[PDB]
Amino acid sequence: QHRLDEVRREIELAERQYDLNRAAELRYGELPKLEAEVEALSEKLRGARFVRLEVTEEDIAEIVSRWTGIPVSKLLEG
Amino acid sequence: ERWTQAAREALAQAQVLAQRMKHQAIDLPHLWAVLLKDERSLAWRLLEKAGADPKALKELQERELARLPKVEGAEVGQYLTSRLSGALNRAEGLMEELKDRYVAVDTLVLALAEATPGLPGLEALKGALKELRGGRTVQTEHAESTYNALEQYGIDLTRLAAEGKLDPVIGRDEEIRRVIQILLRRTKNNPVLIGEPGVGKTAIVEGLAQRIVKGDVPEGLKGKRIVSLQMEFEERLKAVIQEVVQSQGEVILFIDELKPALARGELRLIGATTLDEYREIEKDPALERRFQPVYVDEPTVEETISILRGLKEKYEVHHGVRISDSAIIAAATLSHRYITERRLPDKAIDLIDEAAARLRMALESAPEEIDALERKKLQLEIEREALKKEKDPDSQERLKAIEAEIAKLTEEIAKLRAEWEREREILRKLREAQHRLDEVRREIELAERQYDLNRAAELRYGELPKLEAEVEALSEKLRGARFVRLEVTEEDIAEIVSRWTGIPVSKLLEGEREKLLRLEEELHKRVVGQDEAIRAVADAIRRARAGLKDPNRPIGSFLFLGPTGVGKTELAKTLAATLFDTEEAMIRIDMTEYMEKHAVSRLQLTEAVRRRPYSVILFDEIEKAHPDVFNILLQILDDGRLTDSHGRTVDFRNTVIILTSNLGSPLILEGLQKGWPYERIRDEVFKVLQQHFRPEFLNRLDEIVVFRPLTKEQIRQIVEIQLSYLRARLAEKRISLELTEAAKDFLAERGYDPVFGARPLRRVIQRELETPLAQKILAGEVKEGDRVQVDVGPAGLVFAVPA
Amino acid sequence: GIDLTRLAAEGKLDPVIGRDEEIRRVIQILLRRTKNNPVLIGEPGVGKTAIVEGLAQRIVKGDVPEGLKGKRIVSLQ
Ligand SMILES: Nc1ncnc2c1ncn2[C@@H]1O[C@H](COP(=O)(O)OP(=O)(O)NP(=O)(O)O)[C@@H](O)[C@H]1O
Ligand SMILES: Nc1ncnc2c1ncn2[C@@H]1O[C@H](COP(=O)(O)OP(=O)(O)NP(=O)(O)O)[C@@H](O)[C@H]1O
Ligand SMILES: Nc1ncnc2c1ncn2[C@@H]1O[C@H](COP(=O)(O)OP(=O)(O)NP(=O)(O)O)[C@@H](O)[C@H]1O
Ligand SMILES: [Pt+2]
Ligand SMILES: [Pt+2]
Ligand SMILES: [Pt+2]
Ligand SMILES: [Pt+2]
Ligand SMILES: [Pt+2]
Ligand SMILES: [Pt+2]
Ligand SMILES: [Pt+2]
Ligand SMILES: [Pt+2]
Repeated sequence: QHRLDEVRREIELAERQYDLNRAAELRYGELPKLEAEVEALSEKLRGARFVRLEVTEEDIAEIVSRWTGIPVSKLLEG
Repeated sequence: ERWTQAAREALAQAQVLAQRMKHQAIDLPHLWAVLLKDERSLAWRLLEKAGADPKALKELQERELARLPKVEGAEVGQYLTSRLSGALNRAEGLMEELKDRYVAVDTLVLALAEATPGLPGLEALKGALKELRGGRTVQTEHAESTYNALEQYGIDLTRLAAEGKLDPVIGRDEEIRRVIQILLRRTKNNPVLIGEPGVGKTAIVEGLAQRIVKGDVPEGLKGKRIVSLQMEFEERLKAVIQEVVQSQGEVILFIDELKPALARGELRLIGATTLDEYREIEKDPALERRFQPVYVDEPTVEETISILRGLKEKYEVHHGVRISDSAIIAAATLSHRYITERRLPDKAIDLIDEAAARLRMALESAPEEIDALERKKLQLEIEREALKKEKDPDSQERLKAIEAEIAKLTEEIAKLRAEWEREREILRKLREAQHRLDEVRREIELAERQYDLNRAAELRYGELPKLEAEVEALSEKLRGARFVRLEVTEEDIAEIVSRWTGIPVSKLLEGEREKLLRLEEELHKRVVGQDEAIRAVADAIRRARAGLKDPNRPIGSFLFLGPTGVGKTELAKTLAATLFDTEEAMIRIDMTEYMEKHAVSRLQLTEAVRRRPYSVILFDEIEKAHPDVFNILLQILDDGRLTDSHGRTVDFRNTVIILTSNLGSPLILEGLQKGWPYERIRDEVFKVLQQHFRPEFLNRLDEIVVFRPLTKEQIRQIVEIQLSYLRARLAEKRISLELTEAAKDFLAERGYDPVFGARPLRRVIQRELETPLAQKILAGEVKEGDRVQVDVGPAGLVFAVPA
Repeated sequence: GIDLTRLAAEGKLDPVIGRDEEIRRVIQILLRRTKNNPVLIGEPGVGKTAIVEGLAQRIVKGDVPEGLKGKRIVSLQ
């Protein structure tokens, strides 16, 4: 994730004005490998023993319920 | 050319002093007396910083003035003492010993310092002078020996005018002249400008400023200087006020929005404030006894148009744009008719400035076609990279190659891009010209002051001619621009106007003329039937404009008679919208409620009208009103004006007055059943009216329209137009709504009622159709884009989503 | 003072999104001759500063028209 953000900081560092010919240009099609790893990887990480990673509605609804009342409704109830 | 304004004014000051005290020879003591005003006075600072105490100097100097012989008429300020002249000329010799191109006030102090026995020598003097700033003498902006309370807390408008910094005030001869007058009246010489925000009060003042600099102003103000004060606080305030009096009326103070100073007739002041803000000051006699109100009324559209045309130059110079007269007229008209907030002078300009600014970014921004090609490329681009993946040297190769090929489009991305810079070039040039032409205008005017006809000559004739043709040349050189438009037009105006209101489609497009002619159409798009009503109202309004009626009356006044819920309020609403581009232009007075202190509760009316001149005013059940109201009303119908509680009358000349009642309803209906001649009905109904309304009233009515019952067809037609909003509101979800004639008929049926009219229709359509349709949508039966089919059933409507 | 346009240059600023209209309006105002000093009026937390720093980023990208193309925005402290 850190290797991808800095790169997104560099792709704009070239299209901004200079050296668009060198690297920054269109590694835009080779980087999905990262977006391919972080996924097939997180999937792997999905488990127990505190592999905590995903932040979901329940999580949100909970901290929200903590300031109000009952996720059973806040959430569920559509 | 001469001496810097500073020193220049100092001399005039001394001169006027000589006169005041009735002296014959303008000697040094005079110059001292005026130079040594405050501890803050430069002459004081520089002198004290060199070893001598100014106070004693000023003290002893005034003593001499007091010991001077009193001459008379042609002997007053008769000449300059040898000493003074000598020093004055010696000041020039010093302005040379210093790169300073002019003779500043400090260099003048040295001279006098030399010329006067008992105080510091040039050694310590030039020192002190130097030890202050250490700069040169060439002031125009942010430059001026700022040690004076006025220079330190006030903007010299007469100076900005002198240098030609102030914008052209135009079209206010009276007000100005009036002020010119009041500024010479002994009793009350301090004129205060009373007016609404945005009307151009300040303009009047700065306008006056310009005249003074041109000598356009009479005697007694010919050399005056106007200083605008811009606010321990009182510590400095006093330092200012007490410094203006020492100038001896040679400096007029202008307070944008102190009493004892006036209690000496030594503090000449020009004010500016709100109405009541002046009425509050109309509570302290010490003031209102020496103040002369000058109510600056909001300019008219024509005037506003003139004013805009005045600044036309200036603005388009700064935006490097071209503001067509067309756009100017729009800015004035559209604002005066649909911008309820600010008042004319201002808002009209803001519109133009807002317009130009907008368009200016557009010009200096990348065109459309380019941005277009920019994407089309990136499209094929991402395809390339993704097209050169997985081998398959037969289907991805030829493509990968002919892809880069098609990527040749990059040529246009440069060709057009060249045609753009090309235009921008022409443009960068034109903007320059405008700048010259502007500089050249200040240039000339500056000559028609120094009388240096020399310069002024070649400028006005030769210079201005070319520049004016050069710019007009390039302007025209862009009559065609695939990527440029230096013009500011109505659309541009209408747009920024629409941005503050609603729909450019109308704001723009439709002109009063076009609008008034299609009036009957527009109205019928929302009001079914009641043709007689529409025509009458339409004709009245048309007859209104065109100028065939007393200007001191409402655009049109009517009395809607007939059944209930068959058009009246609708037409009133629709009229407001179609005529004034918004249903917000309506103002209702549910008379059936104002049965108490009515009169008082409307001077509310005046206010609504006050803020929205162009509006429809609807009075429900007029007969229920009490004689008291009819007076306010009648007063509207005549002279088209009204005096509110406070006093300031409100203008109703731009309003349409609709009055409803059911007085003739029964008889009107009866006349329709027995089917007797319309004329027989109108006359029969009129008699009734003559029994509840003062003839003065019935006679001042533009028309007495009679609404009639609706026909089954109309009712259906209403159902249709009623459905429209539903269709529309649903369209936001791509949902279509097709109904059976049976369904429509049903609604028409349940919707209309003999006594209630088409009032029920809404509730009905709501319950019979909307409620059910709602449940289906929430339940999911009706999704996005579906084409809901509605047909009749045993006791209501039924829905069906096609397969 | 913090130089926003600087941070925007080095991709230091957070990606401000969805406020083109407000930015454009700010841009427009700066070009005016009568009133060129735009003030952002809004409730706390709405993203007023984002509008500004958003504008900052555009300047660094040349996304802004002429006359501001090279300008530098400094947030007084
Ligand atoms: N007679 C005029 N000729 C040219 N421009 C004018 C004129 N009157 C007003 N304006 C313009 O309108 C704006 C406000 O003018 P101003 O004279 O200050 O009026 P105001 O009603 O006093 N507002 P304020 O001083 O802010 O309370 C400025 O942009 C002026 O240039
Ligand atoms: N001629 C018409 N064309 C279109 N809609 C109409 C027409 N006449 C009546 N209506 C409908 O009926 C309702 C009120 O019509 P309107 O002409 O304002 O009557 P009314 O006299 O003002 N009723 P009220 O103010 O309740 O006593 C609205 O829902 C209209 O849509
Ligand atoms: N358009 C945006 N893009 C990204 N983050 C935003 C955006 N708008 C607001 N925020 C977030 O909101 C917080 C404040 O943003 P900021 O631009 O300083 O707005 P503000 O409303 O002006 N705050 P304040 O000065 O306290 O009234 C930060 O945590 C931001 O992440
Ligand atoms: Pt005196
Ligand atoms: Pt002289
Ligand atoms: Pt724009
Ligand atoms: Pt052409
Ligand atoms: Pt209304
Ligand atoms: Pt009433
Ligand atoms: Pt009543
Ligand atoms: Pt832009």
